[PDB]
Amino acid sequence: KDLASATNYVEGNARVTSGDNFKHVTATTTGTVTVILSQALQSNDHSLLETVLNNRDERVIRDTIFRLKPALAVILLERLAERIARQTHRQGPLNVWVKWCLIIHGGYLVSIPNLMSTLSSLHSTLKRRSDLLPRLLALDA
Amino acid sequence: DYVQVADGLMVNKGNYTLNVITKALEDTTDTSNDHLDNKAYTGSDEFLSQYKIKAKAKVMSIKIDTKNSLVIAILQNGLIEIFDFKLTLLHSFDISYDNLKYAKWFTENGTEYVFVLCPLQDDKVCYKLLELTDCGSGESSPIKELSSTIIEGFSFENSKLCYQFGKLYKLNQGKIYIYSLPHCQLQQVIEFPMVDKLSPGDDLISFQPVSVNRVLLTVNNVIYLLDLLHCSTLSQRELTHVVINSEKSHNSKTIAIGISTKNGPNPTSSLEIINIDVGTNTLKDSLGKSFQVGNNDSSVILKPLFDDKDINDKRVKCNDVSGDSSVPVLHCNEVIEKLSALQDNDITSFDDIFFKELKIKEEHYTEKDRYISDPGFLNKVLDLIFGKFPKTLTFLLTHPLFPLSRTRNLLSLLRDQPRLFKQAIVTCPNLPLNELLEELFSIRNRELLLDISFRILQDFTRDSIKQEMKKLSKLDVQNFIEFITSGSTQLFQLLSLVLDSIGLFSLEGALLENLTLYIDKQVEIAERNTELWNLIALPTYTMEYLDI
Amino acid sequence: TLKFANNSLLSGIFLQEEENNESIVKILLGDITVPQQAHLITVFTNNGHVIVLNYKGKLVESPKHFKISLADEKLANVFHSEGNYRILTTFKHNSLQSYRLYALTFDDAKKQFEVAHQAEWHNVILSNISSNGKLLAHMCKDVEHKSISVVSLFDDSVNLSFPLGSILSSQTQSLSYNTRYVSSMAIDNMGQQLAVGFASGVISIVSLADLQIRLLKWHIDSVLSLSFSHDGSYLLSGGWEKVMSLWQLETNSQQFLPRLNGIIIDCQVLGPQGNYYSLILQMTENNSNSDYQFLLLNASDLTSKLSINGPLPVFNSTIKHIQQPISAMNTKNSNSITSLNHSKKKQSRKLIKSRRQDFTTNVEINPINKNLYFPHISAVQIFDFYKNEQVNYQYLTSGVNNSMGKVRFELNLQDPIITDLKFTKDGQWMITYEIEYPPNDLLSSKDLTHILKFWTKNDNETNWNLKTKVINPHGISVPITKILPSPRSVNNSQGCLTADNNGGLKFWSFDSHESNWCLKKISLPNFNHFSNSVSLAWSQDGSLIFHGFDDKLQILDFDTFKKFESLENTKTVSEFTLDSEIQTVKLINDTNLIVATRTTLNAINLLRGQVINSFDLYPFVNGVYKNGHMDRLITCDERTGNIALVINQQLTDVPTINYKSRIIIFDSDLSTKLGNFTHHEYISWIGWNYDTDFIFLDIESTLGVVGTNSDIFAEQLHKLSS
Amino acid sequence: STARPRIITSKAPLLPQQTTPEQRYWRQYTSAQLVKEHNSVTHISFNPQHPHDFAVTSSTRVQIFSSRTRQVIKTFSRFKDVVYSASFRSDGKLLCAGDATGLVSVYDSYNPRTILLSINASTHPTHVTKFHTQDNKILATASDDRVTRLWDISNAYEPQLELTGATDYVRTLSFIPAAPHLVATGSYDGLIRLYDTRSSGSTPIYSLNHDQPVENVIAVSPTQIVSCGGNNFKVWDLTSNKKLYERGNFNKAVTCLDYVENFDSPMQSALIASSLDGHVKVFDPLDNFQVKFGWKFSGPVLSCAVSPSTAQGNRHLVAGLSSGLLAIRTKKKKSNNFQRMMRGSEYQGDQEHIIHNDKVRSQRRMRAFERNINQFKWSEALDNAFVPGMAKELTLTVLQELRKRGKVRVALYGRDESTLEPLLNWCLKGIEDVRSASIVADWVAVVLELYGNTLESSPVLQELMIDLKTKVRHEIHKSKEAQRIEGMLQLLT
RNA sequence: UGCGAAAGCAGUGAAGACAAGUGGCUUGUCGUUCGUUAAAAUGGCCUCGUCAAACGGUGGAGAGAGUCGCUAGGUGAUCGUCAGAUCUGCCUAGUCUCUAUACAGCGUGUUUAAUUGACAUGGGUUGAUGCGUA
Repeated sequence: KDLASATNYVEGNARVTSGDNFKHVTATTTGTVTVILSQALQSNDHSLLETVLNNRDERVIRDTIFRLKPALAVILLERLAERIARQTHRQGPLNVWVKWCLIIHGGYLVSIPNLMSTLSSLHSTLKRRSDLLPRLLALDA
Repeated sequence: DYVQVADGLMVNKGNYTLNVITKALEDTTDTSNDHLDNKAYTGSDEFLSQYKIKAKAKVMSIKIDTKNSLVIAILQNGLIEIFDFKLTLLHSFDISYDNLKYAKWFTENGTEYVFVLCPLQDDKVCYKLLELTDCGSGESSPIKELSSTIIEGFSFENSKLCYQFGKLYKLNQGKIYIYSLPHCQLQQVIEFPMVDKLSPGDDLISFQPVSVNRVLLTVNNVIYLLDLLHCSTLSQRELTHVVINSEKSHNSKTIAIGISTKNGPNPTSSLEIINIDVGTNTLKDSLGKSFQVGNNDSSVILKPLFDDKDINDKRVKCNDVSGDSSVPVLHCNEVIEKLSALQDNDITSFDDIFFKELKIKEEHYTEKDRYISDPGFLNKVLDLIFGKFPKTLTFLLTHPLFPLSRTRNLLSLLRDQPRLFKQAIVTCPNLPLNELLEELFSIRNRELLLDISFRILQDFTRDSIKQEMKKLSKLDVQNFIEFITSGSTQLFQLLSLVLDSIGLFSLEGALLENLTLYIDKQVEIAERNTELWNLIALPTYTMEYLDI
Repeated sequence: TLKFANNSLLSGIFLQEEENNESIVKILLGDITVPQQAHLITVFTNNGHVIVLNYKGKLVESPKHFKISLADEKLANVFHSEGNYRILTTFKHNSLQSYRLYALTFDDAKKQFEVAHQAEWHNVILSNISSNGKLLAHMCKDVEHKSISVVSLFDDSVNLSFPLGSILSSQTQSLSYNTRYVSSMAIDNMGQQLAVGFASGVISIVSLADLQIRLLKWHIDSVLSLSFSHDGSYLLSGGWEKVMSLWQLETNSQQFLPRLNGIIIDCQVLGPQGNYYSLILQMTENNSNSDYQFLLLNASDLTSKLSINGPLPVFNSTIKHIQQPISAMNTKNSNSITSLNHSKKKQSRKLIKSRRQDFTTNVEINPINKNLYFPHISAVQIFDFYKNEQVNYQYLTSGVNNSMGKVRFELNLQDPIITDLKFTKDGQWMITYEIEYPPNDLLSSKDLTHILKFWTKNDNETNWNLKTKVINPHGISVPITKILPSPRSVNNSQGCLTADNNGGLKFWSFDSHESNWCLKKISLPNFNHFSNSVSLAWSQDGSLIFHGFDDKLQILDFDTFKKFESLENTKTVSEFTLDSEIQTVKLINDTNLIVATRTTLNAINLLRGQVINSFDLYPFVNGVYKNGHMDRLITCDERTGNIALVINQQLTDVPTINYKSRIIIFDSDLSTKLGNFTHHEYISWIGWNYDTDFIFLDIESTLGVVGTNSDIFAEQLHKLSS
Repeated sequence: STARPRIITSKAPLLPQQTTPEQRYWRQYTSAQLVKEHNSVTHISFNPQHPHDFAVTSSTRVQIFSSRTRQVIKTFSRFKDVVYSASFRSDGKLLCAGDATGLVSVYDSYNPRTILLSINASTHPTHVTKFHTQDNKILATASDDRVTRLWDISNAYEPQLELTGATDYVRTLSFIPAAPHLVATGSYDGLIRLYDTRSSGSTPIYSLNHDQPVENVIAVSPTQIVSCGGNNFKVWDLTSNKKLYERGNFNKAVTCLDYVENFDSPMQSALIASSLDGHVKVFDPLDNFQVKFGWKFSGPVLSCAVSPSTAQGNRHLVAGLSSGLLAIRTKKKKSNNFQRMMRGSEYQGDQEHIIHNDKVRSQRRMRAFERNINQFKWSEALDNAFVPGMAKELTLTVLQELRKRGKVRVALYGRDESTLEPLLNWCLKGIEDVRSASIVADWVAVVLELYGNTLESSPVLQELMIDLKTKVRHEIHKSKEAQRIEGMLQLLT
């Protein structure tokens, strides 16, 4: 090419991200599905993760998360943040599952030291889904 | 350049051992050791020894005495080994090493023949050096360095009789002319106020510094450029600086001549024969976080006045960018006279403090950037006005309009005037979060709440705010929320801060439902006002008329 | 190269701190002292000096220079042909100059060229000369309107005069003044056709035999440059779109050269057989300066043979009688057909009356090969100053910077502005931050986007491969008021520290396990106050950070990225509030650090946790710099001193246009002024190139430094083989 | 002059659970063939040398499938109980099969009719038989007699070593790949015992304490082995005698393991493991044995293998389930007078002094939107944007190039009711996603700003605007309640 | 224009000349001046080689087809007082199954990784009035 020819900008295969990925730093309740969820989260099981959360009865969700262990509740939040990051039409019945496990396991994930870092997928999911609010406020105005 | 200061033989071991370090003791027969216990037999003691080492196994140690040679001692099984003599004066400072590392017939007089670590091991006699008063062993490429008051300096390695360097270095009889922390240089600690680190590879001085305080016996530790030094007429032992992966905290080196501080670790509790208490608990020399603690070796602070770009044909200023004044001339003798002018007979008036300070700061009394000042002077004159006399109108209004108040701000809640406290909010550029919080939660339902919320939300970081407003009662936040419901924006986000700091569970029901009702009406009206802000052909047969 | 300041032989013509309007105005290849003998050129300057210079071999100890006697004129250009020589000059109500042609002779006494005064025209709007210098056309403006006249200046072969209402169309006298405003003209060598390119965009070839016009319409915006070929069969044309078109005038067929990275303001064919085309590109992206890239190219394959470019900085505002060129409309990258006199008057009053004499730039040095990177608008000019010629040019943002020539309404956009770029200390990464501006008249016209990018290259090549780009660093709609590379300890110099204007910091560094440049650490305070007086420093241990927000020079750790707090509280001063908004927190060695605010300049030791020395800055930087430009004003070394750099607007007997620069170096914490120097012109940037020197950039962009039978047969055979 | 720079596609910031190159490479193993065997598929091995066949052990028959057509080429039926193990020799020239009567029959591969020899091993079922990997004439057979055996296949009457010392049901062999004296056997009491064969052989030289009963043990490097049993596999340095990794990322017991090295893959080496629960998963032994991909089949996956490091053809992954069936996933790889006239076109200049090269390398073909933008047809660029099968980031990137480059109103001048419907019909779907919603916002803003009277006249787009308003209301409800969840996560700081 | 943050807070004339329309009047303009910190002349961007098949990294709303199989909804025609029927009502979204990751983009000249193969890159006559598979 010429020597007076200016070099054109090209992105190539460069990684684009945001300033919000902080990836570094006797029975009497219901017959629920929580052993399904715990042995889904011990493995990484998308098929029976989807069969344990296509159910959207809110009280079965509630006592499912209550009967769930605290040690894998955080990784439940991670899987939920990933999938509502991917499918935006899944934000309806699945932020139910995230507004409960924040509520139900209150002390465990306020004792965990970097909630923003270990749930930066959730940080980035909500910050992206909620930073564009004033634009569509102006739109529907 | 000091360090974290407090507390006022195998030398790399720890406790739980029987006897890892043996030393000669004053006013006894010869010697002893310490525990955390073994035998201390006769290794041909009872001489005029003062210094001690071992053969680096704790099984074949040596009682280095005035015999000109030594033997192997018995403190592990009892069984002795065989010996030999080379020199014949005093082996009282012998340093026995590992398997052919550094061992030579250095008795007292510069007659060291080369040898090795066995009973009859020997080699070619390198006694052609000077009778040096500072002869020592180092381990860079294992060597002996010898500097003399016959003035001389030399360096010869104990590997192949490898004499590498030799010159004349005229060091005096200083306090400690000992090798440094990494051993590349030799710190000669001079007696009274001085210590010079000289580069021990070419006989050249590298840093001749002064000393900070009094100190007698020092020891360079396992550090970069750091030693620990204790005083002669005191038990004061500080640390100075000019293993590097996980720092050496205790029992790396020991030489101490204070009040019997022998075997000096950080916890130097288990002394040789003393069995006394301990002291400081630091690590070794870290990277750069010891700098604000050890801000010593110069305590000569004074008042720096504002200098200039100095005048040489400085009448050619060429449209100076100032407003109207051309040169502010600093009269600091007049400012020191204004201190004595403020210390005068206006005990409740404003003619011998107020107009005096307004005349020594000549402006419109509500404006800064007419600066000719010093913060220490201003703190002193602020105390001379907060002494015998806050009724002043000019000086104590024109200088809490000053960015340098230096924590004289504690009674800004204790004084309660309308205008002086409103100015103390909106102007005083140091006003801590404790009293901001108390004036935030001592509501009489006024606008000083709004102006103090603006200050606490513009001046401090949210984590420092929230860990401090942990420390509040419940009824102050209850009358706060009842105020916000009954009788606003920074207040809204400060309600968010208060609610985040209040904790997670232990709240009440009707108060939360009250805030819920209020906050949902706030959301609906915020939606509609943001909506307001964002909210700002022919037919085939007609019939008209024409004019007549 | 023959430098003006390298000899007193012609630096006596100009060295002045104010009176430097003296300019070289013509270069001739022969010799005017003696004919027939050429390896040396005669430069005519605009006052009357005729300097015979040599460029073959070594420059002599004395030029052959003369100085012609004149009246009060100003030597517009010279004209040269067989034997004869003419010369053109300008005069003195309506503000228009007047031209006057003389002839030159030399024969009698060898200091004086006798002029002869052929012709005069008492008002001239526009002038042009044929490519051989055989005729010149001009405008005259006698009243109802203007008039165009062709004269031949070496013989009386052609002269004619006619009103341009007879040129112009009859449909255009109900149209705008863009459709009547001749912005360029040209003639052929025979005087048979004259090209008039207007400001609306069309060209009109009148035939000078009888005044019949042929219209050529391609330029959608104003026409700025025209020329005819030597035979008069081709017409070079150039305007605001950066497309050099050449018109085949038989069948009206254009050949285009479409992306010239500068608008064309002159084009002419050059060789005998027309093999080269010399062009001038005005490079209108930065409106802070008029910077011209000179370019010839050969007509064969239209490749740029020998493009010529200076250093290309972008100042904060316009400098000294710098006018962006004419166009059809007024925009931010041009000025209109009318608003030229208005905006030269307004910019003259902005220079005299206003307060902000702030003309500073940011420039970096690559620490590997010491070439300096001038960040242009959405681009970089990599320029190495050991031989003062540009390495290359690289667009760094996703604009329409090159993929479209910008014209009338779409000139009202601007590219992303490269506001920060910094090298990592190993020279292997280049960090760049630029602000994407949106276009107007739509919903998202209010919110800028902020883009931070990390680029790398191996040392051989000359362009930079992007590796990753974070958009919205520090969150949405927030700027980065200062970026900082790391010292070589924390990641082998592969770390960066970015500062908001809400006091927030972020630490971005390279990892290899995830092969990218990602985010490690964060400190986010959300105050409700904002201020762009943010500054930064880093300790060479990689241990403590010095975050100079407004009035708050905080000290942060690097273990947990928070405020420096020690449990023993041994006066561990983690805060130095100063008197005003700080703009420089420049650390010189690990011991102490030199701070500068808009009022004073302090030095503070940290192995002695208090202040040491002070100087005033209020009578020098009062508000005459933007809050954030003192770091590109003044700099330091890694070991041995720092450099203050102040500016005095020189005044008459009200301040005036001209400036002088007073630089002063102190060494080792503000002790002694060991260097006090004054240079003739406003200075914009100083920095420490990495071999214990400091380089500066002027306002006329000159880089400077402060530092420590046989031979008879042989000659006859080499002359016969020449 | 310059080449005109391309139109850049609009890449918005990346999202979690993106495609790593390792899972891209593994995910292109497709076309899963199923084969219904009769019984539970206990073992499966591959040919080593030209590694293009794999032997599958169903009950009482061993089927060599081929890796060009994935069907059975050869079959071994003449067993007398359930056949257990089937393995090819290191050269691929012969095949050993352990039986439930203790009769290790070795045939030659690619000829099922010549039983080369038949070892009458111990009376209990022999369960694992394989040849040495370094040697070629000793065969290790371990049985339900708690003793493994090294037979010499010349002397198949008495074993050349009889590795005793176990306490429960030896089921796995391996050999150490550099030292060929070292046999790492594994039994149902944890305890990966391993033997130097120069010594007595009744005593292992050291014992690696897996807790759970091991089901498989392979050797990865010359120095580290991987043993699986229970829910976890544990990797063991042999020299340091030390467990140094463990993964228990499965639900049920890990049945089997194998390992590939330096094959054509972004993952330099791979350990895949099969674990009784449907899942077979691949772990990367370079970045600390992290999982990178996994498959799920319709039963308990009982044995798995992949085609070896020098397969050089169709690359296979087979998993045989206990249900009785098998799943295979693959990745697949004029005249003499005229020529003598037109001869030299293949030359490229070896002996030639100078070589010139100015032929421009022909780039990618510009799409319709890009060439319309390059010719400055902006309304036509929009028309070409809103074709049916167009990629969503391509529609987004031409909306961004029209918005940034020029003027949306200029692109939107000559419209009417039928030529505005594609824009808003895309805006309905495009106001959902976050990558597109702001650009859809200011595009619809200017189109209502320019076409207000058609909202009066044309009723074909009135309900289009209504349904757009409904979708904006939906997504502003989600974009407020996500801010609520962000606040109640900020409270948990 | 000034100041500031990316929000915003303060503030916006006279002469001269010319033309047009009706010496005067009226408006508009200015390659004329003083002061204030102060949209348009049908007119748009070059060739140098295309095509096919791989390979390496980067992203993906996946590119598309199904199963009235689950889960949440949204809604319609006619009848019928409602209860409720017939369309085995329609659509959306999530799930379930699949396929050449089908999708998009950047490179493979030398790079951290990754490319080969066709072709006479002409001239001539149709090719648009020769087509129905709607």
